[PDB]
Amino acid sequence: PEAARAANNGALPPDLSYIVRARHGGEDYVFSLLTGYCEPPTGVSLREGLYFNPYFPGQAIGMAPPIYNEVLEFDDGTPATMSQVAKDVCTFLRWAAEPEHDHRKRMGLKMLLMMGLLLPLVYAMKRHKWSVLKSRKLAYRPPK
Amino acid sequence: ELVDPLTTVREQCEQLEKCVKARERLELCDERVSSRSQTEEDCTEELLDFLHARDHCVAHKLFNSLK
Amino acid sequence: SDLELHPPSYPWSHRGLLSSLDHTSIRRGFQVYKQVCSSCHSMDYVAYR
Amino acid sequence: VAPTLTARLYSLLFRRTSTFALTIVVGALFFERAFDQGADAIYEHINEGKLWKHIKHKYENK
Amino acid sequence: AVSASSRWLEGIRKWYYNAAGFNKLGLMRDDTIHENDDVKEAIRRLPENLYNDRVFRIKRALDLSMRQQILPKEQWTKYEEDKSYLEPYLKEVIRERKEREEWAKK
Amino acid sequence: MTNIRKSHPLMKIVNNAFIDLPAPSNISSWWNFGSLLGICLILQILTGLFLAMHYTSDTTTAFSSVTHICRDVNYGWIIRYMHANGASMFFICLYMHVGRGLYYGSYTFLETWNIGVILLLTVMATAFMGYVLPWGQMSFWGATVITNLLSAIPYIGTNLVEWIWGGFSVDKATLTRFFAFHFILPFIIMAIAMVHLLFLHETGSNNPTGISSDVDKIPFHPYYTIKDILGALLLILALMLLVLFAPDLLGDPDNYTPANPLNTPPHIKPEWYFLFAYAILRSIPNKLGGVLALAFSILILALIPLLHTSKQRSMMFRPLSQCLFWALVADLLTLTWIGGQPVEHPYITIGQLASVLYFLLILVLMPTAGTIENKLLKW
Amino acid sequence: MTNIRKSHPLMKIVNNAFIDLPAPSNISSWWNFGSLLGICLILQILTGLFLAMHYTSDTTTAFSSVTHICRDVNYGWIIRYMHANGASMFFICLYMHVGRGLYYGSYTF
Amino acid sequence: GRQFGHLTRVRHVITYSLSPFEQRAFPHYFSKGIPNVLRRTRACILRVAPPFVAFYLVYTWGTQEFEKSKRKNPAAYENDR
Amino acid sequence: SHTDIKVPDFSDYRRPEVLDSTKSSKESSEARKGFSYLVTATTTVGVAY
Ligand code: HEC
Ligand code: HEM
Ligand code: HEM
Ligand code: HEM
Ligand code: FES
Repeated sequence: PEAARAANNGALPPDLSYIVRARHGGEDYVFSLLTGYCEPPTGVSLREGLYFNPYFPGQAIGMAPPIYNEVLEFDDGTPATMSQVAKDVCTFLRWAAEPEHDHRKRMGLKMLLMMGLLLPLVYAMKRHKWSVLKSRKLAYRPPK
Repeated sequence: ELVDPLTTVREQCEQLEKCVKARERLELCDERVSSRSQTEEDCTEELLDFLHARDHCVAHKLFNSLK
Repeated sequence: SDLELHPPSYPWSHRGLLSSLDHTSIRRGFQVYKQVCSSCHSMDYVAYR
Repeated sequence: VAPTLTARLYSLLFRRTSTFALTIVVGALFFERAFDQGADAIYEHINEGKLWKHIKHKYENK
Repeated sequence: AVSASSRWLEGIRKWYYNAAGFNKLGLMRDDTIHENDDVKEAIRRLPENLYNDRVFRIKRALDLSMRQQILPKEQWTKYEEDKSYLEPYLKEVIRERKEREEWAKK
Repeated sequence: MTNIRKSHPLMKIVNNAFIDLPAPSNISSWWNFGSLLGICLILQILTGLFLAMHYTSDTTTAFSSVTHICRDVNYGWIIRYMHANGASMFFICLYMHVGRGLYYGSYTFLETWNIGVILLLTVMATAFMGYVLPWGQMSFWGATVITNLLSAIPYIGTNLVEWIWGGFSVDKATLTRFFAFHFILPFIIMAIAMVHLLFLHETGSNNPTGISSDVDKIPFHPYYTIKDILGALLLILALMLLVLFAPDLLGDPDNYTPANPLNTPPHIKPEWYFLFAYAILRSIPNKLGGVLALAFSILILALIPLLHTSKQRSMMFRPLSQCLFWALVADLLTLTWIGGQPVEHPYITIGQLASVLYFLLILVLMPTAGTIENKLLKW
Repeated sequence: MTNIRKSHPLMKIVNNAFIDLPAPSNISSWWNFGSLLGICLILQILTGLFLAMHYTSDTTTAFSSVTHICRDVNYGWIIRYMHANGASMFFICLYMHVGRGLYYGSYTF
Repeated sequence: GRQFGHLTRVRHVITYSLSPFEQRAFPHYFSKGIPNVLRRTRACILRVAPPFVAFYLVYTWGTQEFEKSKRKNPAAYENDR
Repeated sequence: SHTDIKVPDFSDYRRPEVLDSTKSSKESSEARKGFSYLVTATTTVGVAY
């Protein structure tokens, strides 16, 4: 952590593993964050490393903006775009925070198709048994 | 080159009413600040309320326009 | 008390109920990490598995 | 007249409580074998080109 | 400090009686009461003709609440008719314990 | 009882405390929460167990290990999610199980109520401690606040706290304890439960109209056993649907970060079901007096039976006594959202207002409401 | 049973499974191992507990931790020794509790 | 003692019922039911709704009054002085 | 006296297979029950999987 912080000029880079589920707002937080870098409004000052970004809570961040148009080349070869590049990451992290993702919704579907049967069926039986009670008739025939 | 899809979609939304409408206040605040910047004042508050209304439009358009 | 803006909700290929992730884009998404995030932000919790 | 499919069925199966139990087992037996297979395609048909199952064909065995 | 509101009370009480459901199931005012030790003894002394007709209303009451339904409003009880039959017995048992409870003070 | 198999081992005659236990005829679904507590309790202990086998209690280890479950263990992700969300689906039952208590005036049973009170009071302790175990950020500080709060006691306070901590602060030995407690303690709840159910078998259940049901009774086996099963089924979805599609929704705490004593999170709250209690506290400026209210918050439930003010048990027949009761519902619901808000002046005043109202309803209005209506009906 | 306090909570009538449980007159000391199992069982669970609070289950930790008990914890050495030896004094009872079983032919139950 | 024998004394109360087979699992479920829901939805709704209504107002009102205070700093004190 | 008792009509609740007064129940009986159980045994299939 110290050798980490030292080069970062007192800043501490957080772990990115689950950082999706950590910060509020979901992944959209990240994408538009890396998206947004504005010009400082008139009448506001910053520290040198600190850069003004609206989303970040203090709006002063020691992260220099990583992305410009086409920082890389892709294994695919799709043009590298600040917008295209950014989103492609913000999908990745979403997978790291729940690697089970694509697997779980199977049951999510598959339990519903299962469950469509029971609830009426069970509800079929319930009225069947009780049907003797709701059919009652009383009469009061006193020798009186 | 590649111009990004982003910036292109940026300008169409800011061409809407409330974007430019609130953007007016920016100049209004700033130009005042331009005189009064010596005071504690900043327009950052106003800058923000601009950004929100902007991106709501930006929300739908470009994510489609991507690959 | 900094005004915290909220990210406007974008559509997402996985946003829906039964929607899944796009693996094709992920390959790119990883490639970026090895390129850029390698500098500072780490990920401890994942193997090459 | 011939007995309705139930009228047969009840006499052949659900009468003897053994069979009435047994039929249940084999029922769920075949059930899961067909049922689970359908559920995948429906899901899989929703996501096309989003899974290596399709995607892996680009790079698999080179 | 109630005069016209008193004349407004019976608009509420005599009418309030209309706003508490037990009029609508076929019950009465008396059969409702939360059971207590006195009532336990108050019950004993009721002759048949009252007693059974205390049973049957209940037995018909509960069953209806099972089926979530309510009697035809023609056959609802009418506030003008209120059978108080419990009171003339009940005041006895409350009275007669007061004596012991007091006589055993000193 | 000729060759009835129910005698022969005696233990089965003890098992005719269920099957032939006579019951009222008319029973609303609101009485299903009798069972659905139990099943939400069992389903814990198991799913509560198979977590233990891979969990480890250490300041160095613990958080790493919970990582290790969701990642590397086959079917390891469902269980952790059944357990945690299996807590919330436990309370949402539990409250209703009290609500039925008041509104039909079941508290008239005097003993069974009390054992009810304790049996609540324990759970709130358990479902707390476990919430420390993940050793995440919101667990660490959320631990200090609650405990350090107890220092308010005038003299023995300073020692008594340091005792539980086993030191000056929340470092290791404070963790290891809260594992060994959170493990054992549910069994005791299971112990009491079989007492809390006992006294009930003497007087039978109450029934919605608030009338002695004697003339009308029903076997418990063919009828209500299905209805609980039907009741038992709807839970699963409400449990599954939540735990499966939307894991983190009710998982409102957002904080997985490994606890750093130096940093502090900007906002700090317990998970949801606690909040209103924690909201009561912020009201009182005076510290010591503040704590008592929180302790006095629940205990008042024990004093309610003294306040039975009328001649008829139910609230289904008392419009007034019904009118107020619902205001109390929103009043609580208010408190919930209040505590979940920062302590700026628009909120501040509100909580102080809703606080007094809360007691005023229970402790003054409701006992008065019964008095008038006795007078109305000419009782 | 007039104002006998044994009825009033029911649970105490369940507690007349002990007090008035009738018993034979002549009983050898060999029947004391009925109780002494129980007490050797209770005395475990407690002394079995206060070990747990300082024990840790890890391949790396565990042994270090048991070291840590006998050394650094106030009164930490008695407990570990009550627990372990509280096991052996448990069996030596237990066997006898079977032995009485055969030699008087109690297994008839 | 034993539960069922001695419960209470009832006299001259006659009961009728049918096998569960002879009769149906849904005796006009929709037709006879859907009115029944309504007439018993309204009897309570007078007694239930109003308090919650009060809450929601407070909630909305509360946020707005909250919002104006914080979000706009140059509100009561504008940036002149 | 006592014989004045007479049974009310349950026709609304029945199902018409048995509706007629002049028919042998034993003709419908076979299938009539055969349906009910089919519900039960079907249910157990779900629980089983
Ligand atoms: C210049 C080195 C560096 C680069 C390269 C870098 N980061 Fe950053 N980044 C930082 C540091 C240091 C912080 C935290 C500074 C702070 O919080 O003030 C940060 C901030 C962040 C944050 C938010 C941290 C917080 O406090 O919430 C995220 C998320 C992030 N980086 C992810 C990324 C991503 C994605 C990339 C690749 C586009 C990347 N980083 C590349 C240095 C870097
Ligand atoms: C009424 C019974 C129980 C309740 C209310 C309860 C509640 C909780 C809660 C709220 C948590 C924290 C949830 C989380 O961290 O995600 C938890 C965690 C845990 N519980 Fe329980 N639990 C109960 C029973 C049990 C039982 C019987 C066991 C052990 C057999 C157990 C073992 C654990 C363990 C090891 C953890 C830590 C695992 C984790 O939190 O991820 N719990 N429990
Ligand atoms: C884990 C906690 C609890 C469990 C397992 C539990 C279980 C039960 C069960 C199974 C019944 C019988 C079914 C029923 O009468 O509804 C019951 C009855 C009752 N319980 Fe509990 N309950 C719990 C908590 C409470 C609490 C916290 C209270 C009060 C503070 C309470 C008060 C009552 C009352 C009053 C009844 C009887 C009501 C009636 O018969 O109409 N219970 N409980
Ligand atoms: C019939 C009841 C029990 C028996 C026969 C029993 C027996 C034992 C034995 C033979 C050991 C190993 C002795 C040693 O390593 O010196 C042991 C250790 C241990 N027991 Fe138990 N025990 C019982 C109950 C419990 C209970 C109820 C707990 C927890 C509450 C418990 C917790 C432990 C722990 C943590 C250890 C490891 C500590 C150590 O071995 O030094 N035991 N027990
Ligand atoms: S105790 Fe420090 S803020 Fe309340």
